[PDB]
Amino acid sequence: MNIMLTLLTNVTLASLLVLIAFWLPQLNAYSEKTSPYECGFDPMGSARLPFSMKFFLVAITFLLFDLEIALLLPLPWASQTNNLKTMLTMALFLLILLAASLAYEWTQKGLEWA
Amino acid sequence: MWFEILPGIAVMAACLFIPGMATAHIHKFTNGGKEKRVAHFSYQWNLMERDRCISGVNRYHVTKGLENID
Amino acid sequence: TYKFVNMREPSMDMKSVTDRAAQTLLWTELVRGLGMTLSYLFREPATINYPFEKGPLSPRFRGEHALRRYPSGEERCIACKLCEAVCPAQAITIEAEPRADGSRRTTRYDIDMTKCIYCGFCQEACPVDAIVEGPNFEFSTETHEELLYNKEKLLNNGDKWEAEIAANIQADYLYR
Amino acid sequence: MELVQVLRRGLQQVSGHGGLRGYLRVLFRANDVRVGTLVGEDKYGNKYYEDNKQFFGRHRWVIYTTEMNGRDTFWDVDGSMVPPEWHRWLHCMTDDPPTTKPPTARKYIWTNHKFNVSGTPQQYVPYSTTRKKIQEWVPPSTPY
Amino acid sequence: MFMINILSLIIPILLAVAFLTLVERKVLGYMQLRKGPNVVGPYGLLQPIADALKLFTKEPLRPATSSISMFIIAPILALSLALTMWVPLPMPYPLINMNLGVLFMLAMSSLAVYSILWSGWASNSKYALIGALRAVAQTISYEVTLAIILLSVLLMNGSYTLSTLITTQEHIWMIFTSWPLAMMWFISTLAETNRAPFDLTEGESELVSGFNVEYAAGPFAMFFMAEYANIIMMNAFTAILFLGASHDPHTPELYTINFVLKTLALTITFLWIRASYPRFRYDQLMHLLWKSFLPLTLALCMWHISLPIMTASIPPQS
Amino acid sequence: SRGEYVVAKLDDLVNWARRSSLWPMTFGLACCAVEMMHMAAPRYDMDRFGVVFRASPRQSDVMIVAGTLTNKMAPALRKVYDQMPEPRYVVSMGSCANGGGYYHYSYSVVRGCDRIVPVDIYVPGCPPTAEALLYGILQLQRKIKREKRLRIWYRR
Amino acid sequence: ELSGEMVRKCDPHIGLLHRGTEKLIEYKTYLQALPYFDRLDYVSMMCNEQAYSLAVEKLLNIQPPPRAQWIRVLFGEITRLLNHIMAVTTHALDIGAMTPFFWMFEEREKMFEFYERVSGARMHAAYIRPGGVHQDLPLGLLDDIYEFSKNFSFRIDELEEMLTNNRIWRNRTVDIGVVTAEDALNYGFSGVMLRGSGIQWDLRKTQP
Amino acid sequence: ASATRVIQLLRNWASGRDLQAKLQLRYQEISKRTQPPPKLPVGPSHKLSNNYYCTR
Ligand code: SF4
Ligand code: SF4
Ligand code: SF4
Repeated sequence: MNIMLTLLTNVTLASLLVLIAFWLPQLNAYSEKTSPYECGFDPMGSARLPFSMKFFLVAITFLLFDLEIALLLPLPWASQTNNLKTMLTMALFLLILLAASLAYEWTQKGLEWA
Repeated sequence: MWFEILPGIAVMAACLFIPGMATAHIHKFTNGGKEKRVAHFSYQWNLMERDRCISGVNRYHVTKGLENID
Repeated sequence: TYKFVNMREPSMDMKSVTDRAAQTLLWTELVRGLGMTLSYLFREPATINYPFEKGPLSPRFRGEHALRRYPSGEERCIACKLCEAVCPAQAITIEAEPRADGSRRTTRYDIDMTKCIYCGFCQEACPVDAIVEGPNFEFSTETHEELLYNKEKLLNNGDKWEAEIAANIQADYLYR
Repeated sequence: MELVQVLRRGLQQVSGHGGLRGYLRVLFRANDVRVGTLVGEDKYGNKYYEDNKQFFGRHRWVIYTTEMNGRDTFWDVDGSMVPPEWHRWLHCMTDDPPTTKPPTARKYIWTNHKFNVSGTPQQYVPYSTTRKKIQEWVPPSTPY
Repeated sequence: MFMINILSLIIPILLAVAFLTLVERKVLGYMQLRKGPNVVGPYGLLQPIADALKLFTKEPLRPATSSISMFIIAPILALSLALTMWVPLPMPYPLINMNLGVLFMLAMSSLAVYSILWSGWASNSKYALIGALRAVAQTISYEVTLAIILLSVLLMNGSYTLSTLITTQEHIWMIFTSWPLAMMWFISTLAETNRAPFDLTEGESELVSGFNVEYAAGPFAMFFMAEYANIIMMNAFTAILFLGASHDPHTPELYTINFVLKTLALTITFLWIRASYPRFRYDQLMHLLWKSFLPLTLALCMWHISLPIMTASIPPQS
Repeated sequence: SRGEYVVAKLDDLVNWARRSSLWPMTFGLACCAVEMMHMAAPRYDMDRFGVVFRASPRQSDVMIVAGTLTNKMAPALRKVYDQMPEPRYVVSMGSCANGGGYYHYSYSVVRGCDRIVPVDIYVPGCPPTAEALLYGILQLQRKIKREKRLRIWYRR
Repeated sequence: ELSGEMVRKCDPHIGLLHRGTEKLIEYKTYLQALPYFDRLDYVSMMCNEQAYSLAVEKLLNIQPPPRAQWIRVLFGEITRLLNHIMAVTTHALDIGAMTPFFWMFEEREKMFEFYERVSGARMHAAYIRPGGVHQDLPLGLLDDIYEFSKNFSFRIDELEEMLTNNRIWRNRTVDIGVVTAEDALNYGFSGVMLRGSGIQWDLRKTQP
Repeated sequence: ASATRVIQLLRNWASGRDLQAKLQLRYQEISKRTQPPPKLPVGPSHKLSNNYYCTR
């Protein structure tokens, strides 16, 4: 409940700041002031059109590696077992498989872009 | 010169110092002049609840020693 | 006659390889740059305490235009209009008529401080030293019209800054 | 150690400005607490100081007067407040202060220097200095 | 009285952020042969307050093309998360003592990234979109290596409890044990806080203002406060993790002073790096992390897993 | 009146905040921009006074029109001025910006930036010296110090 | 036109600073036109003044006096120092360095002071004119220039220390913008653009 | 400069050079602002004979 109280307090402070920023100042909003910013000239197309991601493969591989991040976090408690031999073998197996995956993607020109 | 930078650093240092000191002294005040007990495992929380029961004022920090015995 | 930037080949001996490997792994060159920044941190700053401290200027500085007078108090201008002629931006408008004394004086002398390029001409061009760009540089205005000077304004500036203008002209008159 | 000497110099700065009150006054007004030789003071009240040891551009400085031409300048100071005679000394056009080398005395020269008057009732307003060129006919005042 | 403690953590941290702005301006100026702000207040002390007042008295503009809900929510999320992450830190005693505080901080840092992406997308401006995509690439580059380095270092701690780091480093700093991981961690913290040489999201030189190009007045102030608070919090995390401090239980003030000084030094190092080095290209940042940091981190993680076993130094779980 | 005193003091606080923190936008058209950079340089560092160059128009408070404003650039300048949140102040630097200067009679030059956007302080010169620009900025700060928004609100 | 952040097509739109200089020169005398050339390249004013002066002198069939020529060469080299300081420092600032800018702009201020002492204008002086130079050097300027030059090398070395061998800076610039020598020649490139590609051409030597 | 010996050593070591020898800030080495009056020489054509403009 302490964490809930702290989160509420921080969020309430931020929201109060937003309210004070949108209500204390004076405003003269007109169309040209609220128009999109394109370094002085007007935008050609929208900013909601597709924006090609030249690093898509790296992103999917990032998901797959975050899985390994999840799998490796229990290691601090794992070192507390009595079968330290099997624990060490499996931890090094997982880390070597992650290394192998990285090496494969790298050598196959997967970490490169475009 | 470069020493002119120091006053802002001192103000920032005091501002940063306030939180930890405030936390420590607030813990001391709430927990009867002793550090707030750390319950990272269920056993310690059970000890705290037993101390709460023993105290008689429903405050764990209140410590009953040999005097309560017999 | 010509020099080769780059065009150097690294040594392949084990010591040089180890040094470059240490540079890559141990970030030596970035640390050198950090040390340079720290040394600059400990060097004396170059900021001057404006307005209380003012930057150096020479007697040949070109600032606010001014109309000077003779020691008698007569205006030096003789309505030559050659200073108008040489103005690169056509910022000077001059009209003249024979004055009551009969002298050739300017009924109108206007310098648009908004069309002026502060070239320094018409100080060289003007034959009698009447028009001079004085030392003043802090004559900013809150309105555009304030910067369209008039003969009265220019003469007031000349009277205001004559003490400095005369000394600067004395300093640089031999170079001219 | 040199550190003790630097701290003692800071205390000397405190004393040289007339005490803690003067030290704070100078610190807030000009943001500089250096103590330098007083070369002179103009009629308007501006005091001019010189410290040749300090590097070029900071060797000469001026402490603007708190009152000039009926304006409170304790906080609001401007470069134009510097009178022309001290202008060349302050801007390093000359090495001789006006006190040592007075400017030539001319009758037309102003006796009271005015600061920039933009935004004030004394602001310059442009106008034509020439008379009407074309004169119109004045109709007769008799009916006929 | 816990509310008093929460306010004591929050309010002083925000003032620290405000004066950090002054410190940065002055430190960069002096490293550039300049004097940082000095006119406003004695030695520039009151400049932060003037900046905050100016920003909060300035008109906030809602872009015509913006999605207002996300546009407003993003700064709130950034500031609230920035303040929240300070809670678990032991200084020396944490406000909230969690068994898994480190994973909490990692998750909260992950959550804060969406503030940048949501702000950039809601702005509905091309530069803001480019900044958001750069933030996405930056997280992709740094998150895995950050997690692996933290795991490797915490293997010696024996837990993810931040408080127990003090006990582990009672006799020596952990930087001596893991100085390479410390270097990679410092660079990764620079990347996470979007600080130079990895200031890609904002990227003023290349993107006019990045994600905050369409933010003005209070929301921009909130983004700035979140940024600086994250800088300070991450440097404090580094100080706790590697540059441990002596804690006398009867006198916590000594530990607090030592910790604050170390964190100040690390933040000053942050400003120093911003002054010294140029900016990376986001392709280059991702390449650095994935091709250079990731393999070394994997090898060192294997090493740190093995070392407690082969040296019989497995840390106590409790 | 006590209300008048409170309004005056709050107006003092707001004006002090606005003048102390003046953030010019990174807008330089022509040669006058170089003198602006020299103003940003260590000798006359403007950061001391609280003037920090910020690129984004929405995160800026002052626009300094340094350089000639061509008919081609004028719409962009007006757009940048409009997108700038208020309070916003404009400083015109150089003869070209003030009234067209050397290129007053050119077909491709706007004879002054006053025609396109309102100007608060005109800094004369071609190029104006960095000290002159600093003087103009301080004059704008004094102009802000003289503002009476809240007093007028109370009196209205 | 950007696919992602890759630039498929870069189309430069110019004329945002077209002030009709050439049309205006036709309405001005040769002396009046001289200040225009200062404004063309704000960073390198005196070199443009020298180019105009050389053209007018060649047409006039008149020869500048030798001391005028030596003054022109000296101040042209000072202008080159200013221009290269600006170019390198602003390039680094755009790529994010941002400290050599201030460091070197202090020296730029000093060189501006030399400009002011000779002409009274920190920049855009009309010092170099057809037929020579307007005014002789103020006494004491040469020794001050010597004082500046004796120390400038350290500043250039510190800038190199900041940028020359930095991994980040080399990454940002090592292989970007490659131009073939034949392409450089055909496209009309001059100066460092040609010499960077390896063509050996400097008009100061080839055509002094 | 006015730097203490400790700061001078620190800066010199960080730079790798002796900063004191070459200081960017300018001190009494600069030329005096007031200078003796000059006597500029005349040019080749300032002659009272054999100077007809047709020749030159
Ligand atoms: S020198 Fe000046 S005042 Fe005299 S005639 Fe020429 S323009 Fe007129
Ligand atoms: S100095 Fe001023 S008045 Fe003289 S020619 Fe130049 S612009 Fe015209
Ligand atoms: S006013 Fe002069 S210095 Fe400024 S842009 Fe125009 S020509 Fe260049």
